[PDB]
Amino acid sequence: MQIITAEDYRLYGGLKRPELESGVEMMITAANALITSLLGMDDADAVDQLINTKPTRKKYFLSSPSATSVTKMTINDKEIDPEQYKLYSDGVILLKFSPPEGYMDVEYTQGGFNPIPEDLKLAACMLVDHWHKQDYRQAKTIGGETVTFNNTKSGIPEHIRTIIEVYRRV
Amino acid sequence: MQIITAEDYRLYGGLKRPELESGVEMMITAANALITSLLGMDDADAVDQLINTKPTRKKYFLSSPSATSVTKMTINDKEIDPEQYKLYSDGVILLKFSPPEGYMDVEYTQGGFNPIPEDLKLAACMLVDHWHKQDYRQAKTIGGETVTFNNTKSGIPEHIRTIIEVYRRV
Amino acid sequence: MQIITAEDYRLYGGLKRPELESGVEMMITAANALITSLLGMDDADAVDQLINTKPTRKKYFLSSPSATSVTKMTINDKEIDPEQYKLYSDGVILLKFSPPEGYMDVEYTQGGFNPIPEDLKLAACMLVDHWHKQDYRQAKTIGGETVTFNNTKSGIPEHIRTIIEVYRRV
Amino acid sequence: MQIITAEDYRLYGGLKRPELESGVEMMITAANALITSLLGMDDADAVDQLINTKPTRKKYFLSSPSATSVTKMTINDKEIDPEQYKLYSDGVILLKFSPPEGYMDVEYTQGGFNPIPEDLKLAACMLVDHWHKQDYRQAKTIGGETVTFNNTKSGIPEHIRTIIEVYRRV
Amino acid sequence: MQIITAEDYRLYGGLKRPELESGVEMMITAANALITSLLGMDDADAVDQLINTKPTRKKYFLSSPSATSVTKMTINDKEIDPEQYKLYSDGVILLKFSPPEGYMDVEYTQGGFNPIPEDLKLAACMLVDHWHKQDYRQAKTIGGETVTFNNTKSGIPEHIRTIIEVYRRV
Amino acid sequence: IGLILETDEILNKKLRERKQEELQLDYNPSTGQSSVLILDGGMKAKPYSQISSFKDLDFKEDIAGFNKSICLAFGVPQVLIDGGNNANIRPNIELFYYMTI
Repeated sequence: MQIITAEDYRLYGGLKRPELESGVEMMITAANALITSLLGMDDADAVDQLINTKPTRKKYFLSSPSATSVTKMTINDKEIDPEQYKLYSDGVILLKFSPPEGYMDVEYTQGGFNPIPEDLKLAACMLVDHWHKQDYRQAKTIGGETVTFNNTKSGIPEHIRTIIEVYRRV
Repeated sequence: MQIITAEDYRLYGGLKRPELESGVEMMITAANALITSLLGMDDADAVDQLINTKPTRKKYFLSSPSATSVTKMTINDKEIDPEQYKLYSDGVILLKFSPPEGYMDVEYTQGGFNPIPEDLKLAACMLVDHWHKQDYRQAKTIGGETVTFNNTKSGIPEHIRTIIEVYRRV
Repeated sequence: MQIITAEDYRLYGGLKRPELESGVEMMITAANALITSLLGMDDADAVDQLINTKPTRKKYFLSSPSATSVTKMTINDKEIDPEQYKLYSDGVILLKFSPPEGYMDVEYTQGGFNPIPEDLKLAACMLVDHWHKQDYRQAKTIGGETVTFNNTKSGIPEHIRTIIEVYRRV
Repeated sequence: MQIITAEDYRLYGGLKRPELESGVEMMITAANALITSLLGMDDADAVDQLINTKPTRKKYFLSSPSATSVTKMTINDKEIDPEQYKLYSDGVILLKFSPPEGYMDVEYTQGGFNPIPEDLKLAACMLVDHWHKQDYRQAKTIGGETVTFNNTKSGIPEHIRTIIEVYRRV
Repeated sequence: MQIITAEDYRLYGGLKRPELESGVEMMITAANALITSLLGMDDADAVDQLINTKPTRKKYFLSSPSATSVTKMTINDKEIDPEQYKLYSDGVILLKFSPPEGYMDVEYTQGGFNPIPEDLKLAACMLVDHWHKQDYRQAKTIGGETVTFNNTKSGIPEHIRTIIEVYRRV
Repeated sequence: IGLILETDEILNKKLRERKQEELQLDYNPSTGQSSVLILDGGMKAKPYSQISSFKDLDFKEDIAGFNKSICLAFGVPQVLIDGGNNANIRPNIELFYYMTI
């Protein structure tokens, strides 16, 4: 998963140095991974999940709502066929039969966002700036000017966290 | 969804530089998406929804009150016809028959605002300014002047949040 | 709904520049819409409302107390006639018969204020000034002078909110 | 386990002194071990675990979810064979038979992360800087400049702790 | 309702400019309406009121204690005659017969204060000054002098509110 | 609900779910042995209460009333629905026969 790369940050910052320093490029590479992970996504392509099932229940929720297609499902290692269920958006499967009690094992491909939204791309740029300028402080007074920094929350600067929470899964 | 574009911000700011920097144009593109999302709208055209239904109940609420026309509805994969219901504003459907118990599946087109209200257009401009001037701080004292910033709420500056909440769905 | 236009603000401010900047004119256009909406009015002309009704109850309250005339009413899609009810101020309808149980559907024209009161017109001017001077701050000290701003409430400056609440519906 | 070595820190810092001082190299060697340990991993290759088991229960959780293969399992020193169980991701074993009551003893190889994620690599660099600059203080005012440090949590600087917690096991 | 007009303010202030600015004259026009409304009076001449009535009860209170004469009263649209009741000060009607249960509908003329008391006239002048000098602040320090303003209550400056409450109806 | 645990940190969702399933299977006496719980890093246990309880559904007399109404509309004594003692039972048959039928 890449939310930004060097050209995206270069556009945002307006940088005209011919190249980034290794600092910025490492911080970009870490920022991609961290924002990937705080959303609760992961970068796997095919996912395997094991679900407890009961005959009283026939809606089941897949572990990642971007799941795009189920590719095997089986109960007690008895396989069942694509006519016996329906797959709806946000990774909801509806069984058309009441299942035997026990464990269900399912394989699916999880896809992702497409295209990456511009607000995530901005929030990533602001995080890279946050580490790069070392703005993890409460105040500074170099020379005469002086600033006081945000009341950070979960250690994430508050002005970033709103954009994460607008997408933070679960 | 576009609440503003470059000309709207140019009018608000009174800018006479011949062009925006890539900073401002990216911030505009992110601001459209964020305000789109904090209202709880989405930019899909056709929506599919699955509703639990019971014979005791015959008012049902669509997931997005700007829904403009139902285009299919079915119960237990038994289709039913437009004489058997009535569709009212804010996405309220009233059934003219007491339904069989179980799942209802419905397709509808969700429309949106038209025209975009001027208060949202302003709030978007103020958000773009907020990121652009980097006013996510508690104070600054460059030179002699000095300012103290709003007591932000949900990390959204307080003077913006009123306009969102006047429209924030649910 | 227009509470103010450019001439009203020009009188209040005493402006003698030959024209407003696009900033002020956009802020006026947003201010009309926001104050329209915080009062809980809306700018629709004809309104349709669906009410749950019971034979024990024969006073019913219309959704907008400026409602000026009912133009259709029907119960269970059985129409009823203007002798069978009376319509009183603040949108109160009194039925002269005990209704069949179920849903009532009614159309009415909602009118509004006339003439717009001078206190709303002032409050709108003060809001336009509030955004225009950017007085959404806690303090400023440019040069030697210094000011501290109101303890704003619901994010609306406190000296404005009293005039809204004197009219805020419900 | 090595999350960083001297070249990784040299890239992050942009150092052009020909060598690190023994201070930095010791701090790197300690930082590897500490971040290894705060995640709750350990650097053992083969692990032995003893589990209480009951016939009512047939899912069992291995002590380290990166476990890659079970290599012996036995109950009451009666050995059982790889057809009698299934091993799923995150170190979940599912027994295909209801076990005799008592103690289960199992050997497995625990693997680890691969490749080490860039966010951990960054957090390690920031920790090395934290000790090296001696930023375990609340404030400093050398000369005219002045800074106030983070509100550290569990004694770990707050801007580091988010990246740990995104991976902190259990 | 006019508590003050331009000549009253001119006497209070001692103004010798030949005319008021439009600011002061608008503020006077708003001040009349606001003080009219905070007292809970209104400027209607004839008022219509609907009262729930029971045979156990024969004192009834009119909605505005300045009511000067009842001009129709009727029960269940059965009219009743001025011998059948007595009307006392503060808008108290005493029935000389125990009424049928149900709704009473009454028309009356509400009068007002006469003459307007001098304390209201003063409080209005102080409110006009309050808006005109923009004393809705907590402190100012222009030049060397400095002032701290009242601990306002309900957003009304405390030194005004006593005079309102001495008359605030209900 | 059996327990509520709470943090201001953000936690890796997959590991959090695994941890929930470990706690659930371990603590129940039927499944598992462990009973003490040690929380670290600042996870807080939140006290809660059952905000609406089955105890307040004391329907029992109301439905009994409705049964009596039905039983009364035909006019059959309750002793014939229960069976009682001899002194109850033998006269009640004559009551039912002579008055109703």
